[PDB]
Amino acid sequence: GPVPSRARVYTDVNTHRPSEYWDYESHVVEWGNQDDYQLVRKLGRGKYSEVFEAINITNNEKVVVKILKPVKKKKIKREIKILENLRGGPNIITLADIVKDPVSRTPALVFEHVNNTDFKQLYQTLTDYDIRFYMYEILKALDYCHSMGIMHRDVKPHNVMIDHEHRKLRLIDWGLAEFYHPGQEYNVRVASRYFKGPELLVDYQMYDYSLDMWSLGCMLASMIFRKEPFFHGHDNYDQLVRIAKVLGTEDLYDYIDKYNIELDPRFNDILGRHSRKRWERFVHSENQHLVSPEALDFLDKLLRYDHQSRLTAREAMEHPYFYTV
Repeated sequence: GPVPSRARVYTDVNTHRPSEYWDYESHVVEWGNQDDYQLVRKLGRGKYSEVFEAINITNNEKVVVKILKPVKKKKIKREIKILENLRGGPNIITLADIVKDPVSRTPALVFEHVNNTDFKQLYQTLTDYDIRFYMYEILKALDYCHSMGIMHRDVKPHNVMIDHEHRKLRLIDWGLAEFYHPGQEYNVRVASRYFKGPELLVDYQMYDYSLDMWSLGCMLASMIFRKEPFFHGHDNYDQLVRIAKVLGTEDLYDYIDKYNIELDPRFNDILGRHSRKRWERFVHSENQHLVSPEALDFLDKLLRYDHQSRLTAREAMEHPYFYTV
């Protein structure tokens, strides 16, 4: 069978905590009354959620309300517990209340207000310093949630709210997040296609916090190179091919041999043979003001097939790329 793996950092943080911390199924949710809130406008729509801007009528404060389509109770309980545990953490969205509609009884999570500058409008005005600053802000959130024994598992631009005017970053949508247990096999059907780490695409279940570091590297590559998404797969199998076209097929075979991963037969005719590309190739006139030797060295240390070889969030925070922040 496949070779077992464990996180290089915060490996046993959950093992040493009481069951109440990670045992979300046994968590007692106290569902409040939705009447304290009035819906104002739609902010976004997810697979099983709808997000609204709302007003708390008891204090005239704007809030964000996430209305959940209750397809699985275990998933709702998991998200709430994680949110509760992370509550107050740096750059983590803040759970304010848990409410249900007195009539439809549809579950809803109430968050402290979060503003978001449009990504296209931000993309054009971003400087090398802004990328470093915001990347450091996301690392604070990731090092914290990893230190709290949690993996986000859905790191992507749409889950990173940035209010550029106030220089505020919030990591949102903890609905796919999970508690890390050393040696636990996880479902690989997580994260958005473009941000899926090689471990998910090769069906290697014993992954850890390093999955979030791959996702972060994808966002950084798209930001510094002005190429959204950086790895543009058309399906989950093609996603691995788009990674292989940049990282090469040699290091992919070394990764699958190291962990004794059995590659699905669907890869045989599509992988091909690809050389490892130099990061400098993606540099052009339109993106050179965001690229530097430090940025490329940092990216090279995040975007590695081997999840064990990737920088941890704490190691990433000590990289020369962040000396100016």
